[PDB]
Amino acid sequence: MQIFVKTLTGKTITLEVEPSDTIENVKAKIQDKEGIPPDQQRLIFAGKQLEDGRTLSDYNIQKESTLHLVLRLRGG
Amino acid sequence: SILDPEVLKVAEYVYQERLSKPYTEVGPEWEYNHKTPYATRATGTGHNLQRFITIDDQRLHRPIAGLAHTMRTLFYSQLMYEAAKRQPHPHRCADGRTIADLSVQDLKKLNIAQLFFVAGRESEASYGDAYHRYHLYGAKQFEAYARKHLTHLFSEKEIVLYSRCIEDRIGDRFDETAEGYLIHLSHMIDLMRCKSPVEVFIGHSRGVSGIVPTLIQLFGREDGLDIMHYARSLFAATGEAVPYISSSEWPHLGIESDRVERALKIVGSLEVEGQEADAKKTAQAGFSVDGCYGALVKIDTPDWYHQV
Repeated sequence: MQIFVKTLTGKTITLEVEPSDTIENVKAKIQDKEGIPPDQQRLIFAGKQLEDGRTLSDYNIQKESTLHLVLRLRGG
Repeated sequence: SILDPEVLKVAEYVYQERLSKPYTEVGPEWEYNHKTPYATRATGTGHNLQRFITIDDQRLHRPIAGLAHTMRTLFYSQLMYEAAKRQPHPHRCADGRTIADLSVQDLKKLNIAQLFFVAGRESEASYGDAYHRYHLYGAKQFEAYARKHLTHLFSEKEIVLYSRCIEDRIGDRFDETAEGYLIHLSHMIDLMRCKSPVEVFIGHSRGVSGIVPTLIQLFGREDGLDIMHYARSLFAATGEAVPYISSSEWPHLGIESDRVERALKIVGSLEVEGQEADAKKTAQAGFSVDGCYGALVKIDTPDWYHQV
């Protein structure tokens, strides 16, 4: 499915994912597309933070869902 | 918008001993996996998150819990002091005082305490066990320094007091004291730099209001949104990525439209664009107290703010 990844400033991408896809898996995907290292990404959905072991289906994340990325500095 | 030189001298020592120093609870031994929860020294996520960034091949350690975050809260506690005084009936804490009752001396003591609030971090780890351990370290770092150099300013009752605030004990109220209330409310504003609009405007549960609703409920919509725009100007001044705001997007963030409409009746409409992080401003803020302080004093406080 598609899910939206927005920085707090508002720069947005989509990803093609599957609901049982770990956040570590999706952080690896966000690096493949954008060059942002996993541990420079703090991910948030429905006002909770997202965890590396858990799945999208453990947060109820469905098609065209917006997650929120906290990025301090591009290239930092 | 002016801080006592004895406050900045305490922030000089803190930056050298704690905020400059790397994150030491990190690496493989502090990784976490729920599935194997006690296969590591970590009992929860977050130990390896944003440990440093690189500006001109220089490390900016604990960037999100660093010098710019720590010193921005002092300006917020100095603004809310006047904001509280404008209220007929400011919130009255468990000790029986309001922030408005605080004198100019207590605020200088409260500013010195705010410096060690997150200074005891060893990582971005956020689970209560890491959070309460790190707050305990910052508290003991305060106690030692305060007992040794600041007896001319603090009484032994006040070190006990301010250490208890920084600790944020399990079984102490939010506003248990008018100093700790304000220290929390200062810490809180600055969360705007790392939180989704939900936790900022909707609140992260049905109970909890949301950061800006808190500023509006306590200080009024006018004073309450002045305080928010100033927090976001101070983000800009310290090279932080200023978030955008959009009341049109709140319905599509996976919440029940009760808590959106509640936030919409309270916040009102807010549309306002975000601004992108600057390596140069961030580094100026992050690597010296002089550069942090200088970058932040330049920024206009609202029209009603007149320091005593």
